[PDB]
Amino acid sequence: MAESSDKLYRVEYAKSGRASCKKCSESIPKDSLRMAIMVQSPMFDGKVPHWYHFSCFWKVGHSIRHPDVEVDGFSELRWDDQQKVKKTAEAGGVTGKGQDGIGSKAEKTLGDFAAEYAKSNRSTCKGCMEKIEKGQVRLSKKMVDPEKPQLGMIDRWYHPGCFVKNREELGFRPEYSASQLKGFSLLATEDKEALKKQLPGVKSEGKRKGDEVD
DNA sequence: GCTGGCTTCGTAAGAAGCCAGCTCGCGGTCAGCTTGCTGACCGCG
Ligand SMILES: [Zn+2]
Ligand SMILES: [Zn+2]
Repeated sequence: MAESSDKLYRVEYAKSGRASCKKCSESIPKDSLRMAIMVQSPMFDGKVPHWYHFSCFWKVGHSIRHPDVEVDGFSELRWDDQQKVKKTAEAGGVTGKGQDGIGSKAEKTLGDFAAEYAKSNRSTCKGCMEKIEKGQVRLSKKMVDPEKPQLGMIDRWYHPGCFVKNREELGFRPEYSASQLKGFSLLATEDKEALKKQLPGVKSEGKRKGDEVD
């Protein structure tokens, strides 16, 4: 297949009703909208799809920021299904709400970058290969392994200093700030300040960006 | 790559081709009956 064969996810109307959802185990009815995470098979050239009912796919941990470019078959879905996948992708769970806005939904947290206190002491900073001690603050750049596709986005941990040294190769653009790391809000104020200090991004204050109202 | 369910061909009886589906392993932190060791959730990649 020329092109259109490297995407990590696929969406389409069930070609049959024999596929079983990898999350709830129930069968996926033919013609129903289903999604799958593509995986390379070591037994033969070709990728095996792990299918899930549309809703189950998001309850396992799979995440997509831009469906049009990350999910194969997206452009061939009916318009309403293209909007449903686009909105579901934006919604990152978390019981939120709304009241006054202009565009639709809003994103303010990276899905491939996280910050948290080491849940244990067997992890290892992938920048200096030194072990991270339990309790120590660590950062990570989510990445998928072609050898372990069933895992999906796995965290690649680093010490905050080591992470900043490789910000470019890790894809941490200069416009991103520490407040965008997944898990930032759960850090003590002291820990949050240290991060904002090394990853400032644009600015810490907020004056305006289009209108004039303090 | 293999399985399997079924559509296509056949004078009929049974046979074949083919679209569609298809998967964590390991280590050990922190506990517990078993008397000196064992158990396993859950963190890691
Ligand atoms: Zn399901
Ligand atoms: Zn390090």
